[PDB]
Amino acid sequence: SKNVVIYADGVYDMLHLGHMKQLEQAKKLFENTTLIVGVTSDNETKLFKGQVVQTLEERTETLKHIRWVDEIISPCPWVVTPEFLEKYKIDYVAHDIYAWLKRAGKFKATQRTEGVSTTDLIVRILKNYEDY
Amino acid sequence: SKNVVIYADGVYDMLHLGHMKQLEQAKKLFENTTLIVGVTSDNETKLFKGQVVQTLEERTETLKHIRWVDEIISPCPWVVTPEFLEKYKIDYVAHDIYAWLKRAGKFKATQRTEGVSTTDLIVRILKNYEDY
Repeated sequence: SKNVVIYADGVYDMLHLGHMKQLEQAKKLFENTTLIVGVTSDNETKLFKGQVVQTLEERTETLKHIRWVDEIISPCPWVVTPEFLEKYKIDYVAHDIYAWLKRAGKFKATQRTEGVSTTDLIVRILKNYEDY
Repeated sequence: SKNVVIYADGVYDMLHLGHMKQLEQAKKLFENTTLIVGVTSDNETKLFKGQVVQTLEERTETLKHIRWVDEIISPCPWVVTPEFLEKYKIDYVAHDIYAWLKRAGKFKATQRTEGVSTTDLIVRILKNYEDY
């Protein structure tokens, strides 16, 4: 069957197994896909979500090494709009309000895997060190 | 031209842009390659190199998401030997003594990128916090 275009977006700061599992599950929504990934800009993330460690350039250069990623939009828009889907010919949006997306049948949800973040790893490192 | 088999190995703890740049450069040594990656076992790393954060299973599950990786040997042997190259039909070994490898024309060196590690990121996080 013919090729389906998928779009996911996020910050992808300090990329870990949780991000990649999501990207993987987006990519495999259908047997034949193109996964476009959008990366949020520095100023906008800092304004609405909060603190970002790596720059756009870093966060993007890392995402390029994930096999599931076919295309990166960098920076992506912070609000996805119907015009934006029309331009890049996007069939579905993988996320986890964004209500117009469902009404149009273009919403596919994916899951987060907790406990595999990069911060969690640092926590484990620290627990080599008894408090007393 | 025909397909060349490449083998790189390491610990791949807390995988970052430095690891992936090396893997990328291994993969692109020739126009047509298969990159096999070997991941060192927990007990052996702890015995000879030192402290490992993530287990083999974690370190391997992460490496699977890198597009340049065609095959993973997990766990790999800690000493690569001529027999091991014969078994998996390995043409070159990407590393950075291992002297027999050069004498046989099977040594190709790759470079590390400093300053992009996962520990370095945590250092940057901490520098939001003045000492006084």
